[PDB]
Amino acid sequence: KDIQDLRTALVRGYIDNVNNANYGRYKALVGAYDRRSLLDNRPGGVVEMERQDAIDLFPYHNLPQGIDGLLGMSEELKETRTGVTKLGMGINPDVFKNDNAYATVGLMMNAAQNRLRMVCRNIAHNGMVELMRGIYNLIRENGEVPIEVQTPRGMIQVNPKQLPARHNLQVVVAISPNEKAERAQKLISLKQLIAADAQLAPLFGLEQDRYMTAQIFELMGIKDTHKYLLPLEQYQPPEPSPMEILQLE
Amino acid sequence: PVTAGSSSWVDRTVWESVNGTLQDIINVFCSGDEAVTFVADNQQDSDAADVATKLVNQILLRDNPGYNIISSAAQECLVTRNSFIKYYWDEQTQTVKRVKVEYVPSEQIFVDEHATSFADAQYFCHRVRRSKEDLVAMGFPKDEIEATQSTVAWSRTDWRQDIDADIGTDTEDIASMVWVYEHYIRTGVL
Amino acid sequence: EYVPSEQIFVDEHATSFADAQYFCHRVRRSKEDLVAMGFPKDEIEATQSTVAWSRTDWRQDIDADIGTDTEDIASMVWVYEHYIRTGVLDKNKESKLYQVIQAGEHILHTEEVTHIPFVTFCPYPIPGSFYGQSVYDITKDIQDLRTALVRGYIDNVNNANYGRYKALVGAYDRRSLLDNRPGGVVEMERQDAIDLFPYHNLPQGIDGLLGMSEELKETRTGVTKLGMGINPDVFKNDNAYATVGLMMNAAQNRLRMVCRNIAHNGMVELMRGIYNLIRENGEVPIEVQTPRGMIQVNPKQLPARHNLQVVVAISPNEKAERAQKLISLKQLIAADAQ
Amino acid sequence: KYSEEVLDELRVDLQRRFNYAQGYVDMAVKGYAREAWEYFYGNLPAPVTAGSSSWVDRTVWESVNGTLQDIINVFCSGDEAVTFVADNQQDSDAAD
Repeated sequence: KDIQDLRTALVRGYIDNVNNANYGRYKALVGAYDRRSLLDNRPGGVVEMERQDAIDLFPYHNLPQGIDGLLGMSEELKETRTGVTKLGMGINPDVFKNDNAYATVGLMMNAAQNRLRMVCRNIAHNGMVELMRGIYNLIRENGEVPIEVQTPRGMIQVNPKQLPARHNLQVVVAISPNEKAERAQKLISLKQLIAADAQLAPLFGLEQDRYMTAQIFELMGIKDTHKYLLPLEQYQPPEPSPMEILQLE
Repeated sequence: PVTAGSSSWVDRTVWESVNGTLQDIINVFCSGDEAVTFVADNQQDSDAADVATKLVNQILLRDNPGYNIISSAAQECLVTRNSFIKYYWDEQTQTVKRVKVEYVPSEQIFVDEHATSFADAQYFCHRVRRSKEDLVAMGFPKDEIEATQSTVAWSRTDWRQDIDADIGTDTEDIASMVWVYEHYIRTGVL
Repeated sequence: EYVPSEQIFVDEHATSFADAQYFCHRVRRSKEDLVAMGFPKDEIEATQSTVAWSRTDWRQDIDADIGTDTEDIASMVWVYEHYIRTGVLDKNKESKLYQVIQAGEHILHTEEVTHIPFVTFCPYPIPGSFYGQSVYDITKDIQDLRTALVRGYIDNVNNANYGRYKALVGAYDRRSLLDNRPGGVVEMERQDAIDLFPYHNLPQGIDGLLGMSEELKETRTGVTKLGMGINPDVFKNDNAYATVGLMMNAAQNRLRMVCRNIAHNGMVELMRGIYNLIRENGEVPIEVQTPRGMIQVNPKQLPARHNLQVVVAISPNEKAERAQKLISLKQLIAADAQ
Repeated sequence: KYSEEVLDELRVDLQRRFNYAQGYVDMAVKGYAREAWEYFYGNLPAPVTAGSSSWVDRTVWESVNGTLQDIINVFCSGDEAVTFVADNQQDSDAAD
């Protein structure tokens, strides 16, 4: 508001400073008008007799010099204080979580960007987490809703009380849309890690590997049973080949 | 304008800044597919965290217009100095129970002067618009003929819709909308 | 079908379809449909919206005589659809929402529905109101002013084009002066009898005002003369082209914000409404590949909206991208022999 | 299915509600919409006088087109409008 009013005033001033200048009135003497010719606007023909100096452009006050400076000061004050830049970049959730995510190019050291991120973080901490905790308490303190568990391919009625309290739950907001894909990468990376060490191989059985692959697919390939992939329920051990049998014999 | 000759040109500076901030606000919160994802601090309750995350996301984003609520809260708070969001146990009746989340304009909120937060608030009032059907379900079943700053503020907010206006529905109608008061009071009524 | 806003009526106390207590719509339906629902023996049943629509284009007038005879069974008539939340039955009963299709002093049809099909687009939505802002609500302020200035500018040149010559009375030499042939003017009698008529110079502030208006339009409207558009890929994730096209431009961010508001308010609502409509009625089969035939999947068998996420603004090439993932996934499943 | 008295009461209520809604919408939206459309084609700000020869600046139209091109490039550019994605593998097939 403090920026607005002032600016408007100046702008109004500016407008009239032009509007009046648009009239372009011509000052003239009394006895040297030559009204018939002067009124006519046809190209050329004015009879400017009687000293040849009977008409002159009416002087107009020049635009005040400070108007441009005041406008620039107001604009920069708005940019630095409000936090909005004409050609500045926005804040993605990824940079919001960590401003150094794009440290290679987009260090995001801009004061306006930092102020905007600060106010966004204040909104998130004050409002979002409180709302989520309130909803969690409301659902946890009443209602009977089941959950579709995959192991039996059915619905299990989990009592609301069975859910843990807020003391043991951390709430996170402002998650990037592509974060899921990122998680997938981690999983495969983790897979490689657990593939590197053979000590953990006995624990990492077929079911765990299939579950990890299914999680990766759900991250990208929502549907998995559509093709060669076979659910572990219908899987059966392969029949031994004659070659190994005869080798054992 | 002070005078016709001046022809004052109002500079839309507040609107520009508000929109510039709100676009980033929505790009940070509502941009993600899911609102939040609870993460358990212990592996024992890790499974329960996923179920709670799915339930809250379904309740907020899909079951209710989460985007509209968030946008309304963002636009109004920046200019109105505060926005409020309410969640209730809707019990519409095939009787169903839902977690109804709605944005409450600041024009319909009243708090005491000595309160600085909801935790220490000693009195919180709210004027809600509820159909006479709900009232009949809780009191005066035989009587249903029970017929300013907030209204002026809301009218000035848009200038198109006047909250205190006659929609046209007959007052005797069972679905007529009436103003009720919800009061959360910390007092020894006993 | 797209319903122009000129044929929509809502009550003042409603801010959204969910809480709307009355929604009316004037539709143009042929008399054939009316005969199918009422007054079979009578078919001779013969302003702001019309004016607004005429002013929208100035070519087509909705309230105009096409020429078809009124008695014709295919003549078009104005019917009214009303979704009303009222206790038409005993008020003690729940305020069920009823859809009523009526003609002139005739209620053709009445039914009970729990979802208004209409889906609205609200660019720059106004919180706590059924109608949002619009481009005209902003650009108009820029337009008028600019036009005025431009008009000024034009005359400032137009008059200057005349180039009138001021001259004394007794030193005209009309015969020579009028002649425009190269050279020959007899400018006798003090040699100063003709001089270019002074003209006011162009005001200095015009250029500054025009520049201020242009930059204000660029920053506020969100449209840049040489700026780049927003592809669906960048719309989903602004960091997709973070290598070069970080898309930090304020105008681009505002445009993406309004586009996202339109998507969330309109697109997903329309898709959910269509899904409910198909899921609540109709018998459509599906071409399943395993038997190379058609399986009649009942509409109820489809899951509810609670377990379905809707995504819009998908890039045309996304399919190709998916293919890559698949082959990548293939390699992964090729790596592990377990 | 309903008595004629019920139909008459419904007609009266519907007519009054329609009158109120029409008044409200005419006051609020359509009044501004008509002038917005007139400005879109640059026909409302007519010249004050013949000598002035006002040149209407098509600013609203330019901004509207600039926004609409991006809007269509974001939504209609893709071959398919939307693609429902199921949250559970059990109903993944139904989503397609």
